[PDB]
Amino acid sequence: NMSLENVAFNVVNKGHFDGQQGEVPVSIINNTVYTKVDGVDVELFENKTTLPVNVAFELWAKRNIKPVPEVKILNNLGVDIAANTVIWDYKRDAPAHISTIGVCSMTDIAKKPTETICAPLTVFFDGRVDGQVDLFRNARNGVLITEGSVKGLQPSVGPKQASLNGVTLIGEAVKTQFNYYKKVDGVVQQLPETYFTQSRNLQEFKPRSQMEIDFLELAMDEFIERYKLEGYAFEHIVYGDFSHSQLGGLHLLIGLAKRFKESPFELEDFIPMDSTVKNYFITDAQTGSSKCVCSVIDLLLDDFVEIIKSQDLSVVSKVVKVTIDYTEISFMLWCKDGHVETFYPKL
Amino acid sequence: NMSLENVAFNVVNKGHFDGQQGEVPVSIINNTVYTKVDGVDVELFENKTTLPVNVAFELWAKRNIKPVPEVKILNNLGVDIAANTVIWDYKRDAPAHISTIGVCSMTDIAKKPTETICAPLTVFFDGRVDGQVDLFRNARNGVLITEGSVKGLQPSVGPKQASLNGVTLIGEAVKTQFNYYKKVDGVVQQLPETYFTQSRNLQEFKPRSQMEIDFLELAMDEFIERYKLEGYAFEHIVYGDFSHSQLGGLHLLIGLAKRFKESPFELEDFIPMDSTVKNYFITDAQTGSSKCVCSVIDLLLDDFVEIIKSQDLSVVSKVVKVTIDYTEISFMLWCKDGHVETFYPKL
Amino acid sequence: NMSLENVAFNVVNKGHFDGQQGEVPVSIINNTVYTKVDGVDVELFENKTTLPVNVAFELWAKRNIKPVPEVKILNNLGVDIAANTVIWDYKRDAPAHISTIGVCSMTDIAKKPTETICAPLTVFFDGRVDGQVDLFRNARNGVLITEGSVKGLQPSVGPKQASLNGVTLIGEAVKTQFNYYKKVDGVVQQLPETYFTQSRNLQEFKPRSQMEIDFLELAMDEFIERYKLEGYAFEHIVYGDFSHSQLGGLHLLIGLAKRFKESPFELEDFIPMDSTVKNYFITDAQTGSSKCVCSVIDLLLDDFVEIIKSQDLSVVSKVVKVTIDYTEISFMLWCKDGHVETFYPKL
Amino acid sequence: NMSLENVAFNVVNKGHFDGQQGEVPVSIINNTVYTKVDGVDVELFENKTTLPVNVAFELWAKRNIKPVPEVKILNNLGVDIAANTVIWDYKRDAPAHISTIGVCSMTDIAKKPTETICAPLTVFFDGRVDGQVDLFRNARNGVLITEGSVKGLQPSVGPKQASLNGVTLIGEAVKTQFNYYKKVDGVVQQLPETYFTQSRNLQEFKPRSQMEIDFLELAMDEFIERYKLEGYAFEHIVYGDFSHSQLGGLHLLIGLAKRFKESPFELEDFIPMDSTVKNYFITDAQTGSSKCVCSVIDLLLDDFVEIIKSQDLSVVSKVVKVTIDYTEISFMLWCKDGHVETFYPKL
Amino acid sequence: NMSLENVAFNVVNKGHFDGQQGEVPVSIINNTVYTKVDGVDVELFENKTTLPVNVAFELWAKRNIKPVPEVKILNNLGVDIAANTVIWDYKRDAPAHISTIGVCSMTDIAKKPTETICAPLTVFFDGRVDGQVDLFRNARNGVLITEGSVKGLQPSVGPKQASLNGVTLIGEAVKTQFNYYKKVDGVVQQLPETYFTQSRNLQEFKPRSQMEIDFLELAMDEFIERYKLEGYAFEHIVYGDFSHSQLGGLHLLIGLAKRFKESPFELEDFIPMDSTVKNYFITDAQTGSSKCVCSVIDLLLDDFVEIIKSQDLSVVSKVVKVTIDYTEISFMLWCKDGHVETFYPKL
Repeated sequence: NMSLENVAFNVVNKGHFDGQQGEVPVSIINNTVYTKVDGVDVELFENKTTLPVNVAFELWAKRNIKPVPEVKILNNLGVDIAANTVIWDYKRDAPAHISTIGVCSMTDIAKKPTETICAPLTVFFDGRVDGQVDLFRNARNGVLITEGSVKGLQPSVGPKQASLNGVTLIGEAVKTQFNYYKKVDGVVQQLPETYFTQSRNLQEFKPRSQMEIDFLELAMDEFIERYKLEGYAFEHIVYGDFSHSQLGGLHLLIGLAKRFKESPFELEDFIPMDSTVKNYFITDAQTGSSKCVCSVIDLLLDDFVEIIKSQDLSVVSKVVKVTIDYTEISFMLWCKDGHVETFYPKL
Repeated sequence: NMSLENVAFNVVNKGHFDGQQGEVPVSIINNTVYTKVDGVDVELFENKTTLPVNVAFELWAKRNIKPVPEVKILNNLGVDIAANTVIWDYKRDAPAHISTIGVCSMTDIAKKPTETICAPLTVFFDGRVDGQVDLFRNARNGVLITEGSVKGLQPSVGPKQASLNGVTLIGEAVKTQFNYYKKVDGVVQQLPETYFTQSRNLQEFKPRSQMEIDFLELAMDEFIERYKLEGYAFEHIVYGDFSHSQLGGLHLLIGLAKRFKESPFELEDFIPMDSTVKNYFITDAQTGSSKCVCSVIDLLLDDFVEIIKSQDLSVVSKVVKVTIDYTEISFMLWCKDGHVETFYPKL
Repeated sequence: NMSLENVAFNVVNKGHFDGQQGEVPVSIINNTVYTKVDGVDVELFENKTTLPVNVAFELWAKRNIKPVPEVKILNNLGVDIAANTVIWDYKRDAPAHISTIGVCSMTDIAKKPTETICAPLTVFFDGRVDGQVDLFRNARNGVLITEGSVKGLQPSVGPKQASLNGVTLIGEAVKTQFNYYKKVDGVVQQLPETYFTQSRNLQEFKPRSQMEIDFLELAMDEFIERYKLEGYAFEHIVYGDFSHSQLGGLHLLIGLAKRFKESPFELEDFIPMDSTVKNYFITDAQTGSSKCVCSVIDLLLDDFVEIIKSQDLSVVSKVVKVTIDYTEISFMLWCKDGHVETFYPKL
Repeated sequence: NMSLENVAFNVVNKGHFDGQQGEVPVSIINNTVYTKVDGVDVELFENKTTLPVNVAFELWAKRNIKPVPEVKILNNLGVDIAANTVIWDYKRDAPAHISTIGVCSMTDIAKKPTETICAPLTVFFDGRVDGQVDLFRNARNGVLITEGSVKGLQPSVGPKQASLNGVTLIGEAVKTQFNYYKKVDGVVQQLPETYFTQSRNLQEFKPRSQMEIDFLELAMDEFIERYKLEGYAFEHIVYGDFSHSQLGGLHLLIGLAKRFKESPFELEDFIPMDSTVKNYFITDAQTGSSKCVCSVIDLLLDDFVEIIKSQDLSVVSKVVKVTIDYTEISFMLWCKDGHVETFYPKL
Repeated sequence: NMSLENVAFNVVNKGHFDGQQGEVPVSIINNTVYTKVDGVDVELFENKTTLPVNVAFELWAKRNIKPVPEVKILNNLGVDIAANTVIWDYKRDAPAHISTIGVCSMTDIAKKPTETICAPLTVFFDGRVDGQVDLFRNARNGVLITEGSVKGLQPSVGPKQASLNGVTLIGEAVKTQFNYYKKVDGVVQQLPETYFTQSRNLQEFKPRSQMEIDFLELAMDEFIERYKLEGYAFEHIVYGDFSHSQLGGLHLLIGLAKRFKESPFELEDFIPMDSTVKNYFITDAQTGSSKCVCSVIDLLLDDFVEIIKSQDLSVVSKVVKVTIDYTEISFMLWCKDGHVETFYPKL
């Protein structure tokens, strides 16, 4: 059954744990796993987790290598544990959940989710696995994803992108958009209307709408003129203000990407994890403008336009709730004389 | 007052220590600081210093987040300690000074620089902080920086660039050029005439003079012809010689940048720190030419021209002293028959 | 003689160990070596090996800084130890061999290869060093490299590239192609006909033949038409198939380089070492196609064409042996109705 | 500087650092220093300090092997650093002082005490070493020990015992009683008329007076009668109360020794260091009585009798300062109806 | 190879590795091996060796639990490695040998001693195991122990005592006296006529002869009289001098045992390993006499009397070679006027 040397055999021969028989010699020094190859030791894994090195090594080998939802999605849905699989958080380089079910003896709380210890927990079920749809039908609290329809259950469509081996992508040779289902205390839940973040990054940013194409290809004055955005303070919120010591606005990722192609800047991710809203310590190299906590979100520009245009601007300041990635994101809206001053999210 | 959990609260909520009240749960494993977020541990800080992890974590959170002089400047001025702040050396990923004054209990030698323990040390004072100019007037040995004039003190103007959160830049939304002052044994010192290095890097090198623009845009034969530099061995010193096994010359950073755009090469910084002269183990990928110790300095090309043209060339070899970044840099000048052979600095 | 502080003196002053006299203060914390510079500690070396930090630090300082064969070459020839030098494996960031001869007291099994302990081992000799050719003539088992001819020994010509300080290159200011010789049990061996891998990488890939230039500059249909490669399944083997969940083929490095310029992808080197065949866990960002174990080899495209055209295609599946880098590489050849289906190597 | 391997050579060949020349192979793993003895590694030093392993090993090797004052004596005199020697704290298994003077390059703030940086520090001088008395006269702050009189210096006779290699004892083949002198800001200070602790331990404990001899053999009631100790709470202060959950009194070490021979108990030294007054968490194995903080001190019984009998019993609670080991010890004095209730020291 | 979890299973269920099948959950943290016992982690092995934690744990589990020779015996015979077993050095808490033969894949240089790589190594064979005597005949270098005679092999009778699980004793329910044989380069060597050390320790010490019985009960003067030891410096060599600062003589263990019962003292084993002659840094608790290097050996008193009485006292200083534990021990012999002054062993 279980064996450290057998786990390393699979990694060496199959790139991951594939249930194959065999053993290779291993050495444990510090938080690193080595193996002997022609008389020399070769590093296989460096433990960046809070778990023992041999345990964390086992879970990483048994990680899910299929398209899975991003961890922030699972977090916003309150997933506590997965059923007979391991979700690897590549943002944290660690397992997404503390315990396991029928995966690793050191972390297993149960062999099956049918066991009594799993009832209060929100177990994640994968409909692509045989028998897991019915396990969800018998689970007290759980979350389920499927590719197609499910009889007797009104689905909730997720985002276009999913994580495959740490790579977030919109699948073309594989399906990445799932139907979502959730039960709480044996009662199926009606998932709310939500926006979805795009999970893009600066180095490889690509526009996904004609408005996003126009935003990047055109100038600030023309873009505001084309889409009639006067009074909404896009210069501050999206384009960002760099004239002063403290950086102004710059809360949309597409705004950061437009600047990065022309002027570099430093982003310090002082909370390195997968979350819908990301906070950064930013310093602009060209001007010297900086801000300690700059909340950034990767919303589609069209969706962001709809949100800010759907608000009341008669109050100097108030808190705005927006359901994004199935979680309720709080926004700070500042207005003066019927026009927007700033509008930023909070974590 | 002090608290590890309170320090992490500020980092999580404010990106740094901002004196706010609150606590978050933390874990110390190896040289890393974690915190719990929705039941999982998230890395906040990895100790790359020789100090205890919790102490180094505290100093990094309390680091100075305003434009500060680069560490090499402070080193050349003999700064031993800073007054009620922490200068973070991003080149070393560690505090620039061993002890502190009124910052961290574990490293504090004093609460104020007025205390008797601070008299022999060269304390760094920031004139932008209230009351620190007069503290410098009462300090026995110290260094002071200001933005404007100071009554009764003849200032010394520093370089255009300063470090902001590890980013060296010439500020446009903030001031980065300061006036410099120094006292030794209660006696104000007259700072010497000095050149200043430019603190640029290869990936983002930008010319800062028409001569530098001509150097990068033109060829070697034309550049020497335009600025009449025959007999000074710029082909060796600046452009570099790659025909032989040992690399020849290549001691100016602008020379490295011109090559890097056309041919890649490997630079091994065997002394990773902030210093006016940087020594590298270089290996040219295209040709195979290499040199163990290649001293490199980032001087403005015009300033470098003035220096080498201001020397006597009648001796085969001698040592040349040049005041750069307020420190006296030794150069090796080799000549033959009234013409320069090579001219390189030493660390 | 030997001294930790003296070794660090050479590194600081000469970039490596140069047998110079002097000492500097050092600190050992975790797997890292520091030294004091103006009262602060500066990191000199981080031990990424399975050896003690001070020992590994000594061997790294005494590493060979001349053009040396790549480790995979030495591995395929069965080199167990080097004579009075240290070969540093930059792929593993560790010594290429466990023990040493006359280098470090902690790892020395002998002072000279003439000693009785060295007879069974395959000792690597460098003909560029004085007296090492005759030592090879007296060694029982050994490997030798030279630049020119050797009297009484029929040479075997190696590859054009060699490793210089971790930089694999074809030397232009230095010679990188050597003559190879090997003795087993006092008997000179006749080295077999072998192909050689090119040791290129994706970021800096350059074609080395007109066929390689045509492969990158032209389309798939035209390239197959120009070089008449119908029925050999280059679309699968070289260009790669991304239409399905599992990635198809893509076993030649030049195929990866052509894709990388247009579409990015993730390569996970789960066995980080120098080997003729490299296995990767690949995930294509654009399509989502992936494969756990994708064997890749960097053969010249012309050589690869010659190999696959020199095979019999009448069997559904068989194992093909090819001598590459002096080792016998096993290939899997799949055919159907006289045409190639796939052809990939194994490690 | 110097050589780590040379330090290890002296240890194996001289038991300590004797300045002899020679070197041996050394391995540094974890916080442990090993050496190769005929192929196998032998542990030489387990670093239990807060300093780097190689540094602390050098300081432990250079520890003072002559009879030296106990660390509690030096601390009570405000000693900050030693002159050209290392005082080893065996009860902490660590150096008694942070920095050094002319001992170890890593910890040296100076090579000689006359250096300007040593002025504000109370430097410890050993008069038994040549030139150290004159260095004391030059020093601004310092403490001096001698075996005889110094010209014009008013001596302070210290305790009979001293520490020889972690062993506290009255020297018979050596002199363990010294004259003590102290300077504060260039001014000699008269040391106070003080008591001294006996520095005995629990398991090996010998009485040093007829009263102490009587205390161990006489019953509680008959001992109080012979020495007229009615109304002084000796039963509580010295004998101890075990009838209640919180342990009553028991603050003299000789009282602990008398009980330990009769009944065992546990002592938790939650502050493991050498100090005049020691605090212990004590649990009695027979009764179950316990106290979280029990202040204990090893005074001669005759001294404690003389001390407690010179007090005024007309106050309900009084703070009493007593000079012991050159420092003021504060006592709590509870009385009722002209009789002592309890009288315990405080740390 | 095999399984780390299987090794831990045998330890908890058999006290050691018994080859049984089964597995238990294991955690590796620091250099400690834990296992889960009803939810909690129980420490199983603290790695005190220079090998990886998992490797050393496997070797300790596979240690030889039969009576084996003491490590000082094997070292004195030049034993480099063991045949299909592990000898545990309990005085080092580490394997007695670096590599293994058919024991652990990580440390195995070979599976069987007949392999060609084991030829230049002195392999230890246990004649009590089937086939090991024949493997000794095939071996080029080796050492063999047996309980009885071997055909045609001239035996060497070893000491009465052996080590059973770190316990040295004379076997009563087992045989601890073996015949010893040795081969050097295929040639059997006659082992020298030797003495043997008694391998007793200080706290638990029993005399083994009437002379030793008399030594412990008789006074110094009356014991020398009964055994006619005038002019042989027994008072210095065996009894020891405490009147001076440097400790005089004291080189026989039975002399140490006689003093320890009367007065305690400290022994610093600065080279903690098993060897025929042990060096200690000694400090006497009563007098204060001390010596940095005090050579001690545990010989029977009758043997030492026989040895010292067969010497020639007509030389001021002489080096004396004595065969003890199959190795030559060098002695310093100082004499004056035909009388012994001191006679101490050297390590």
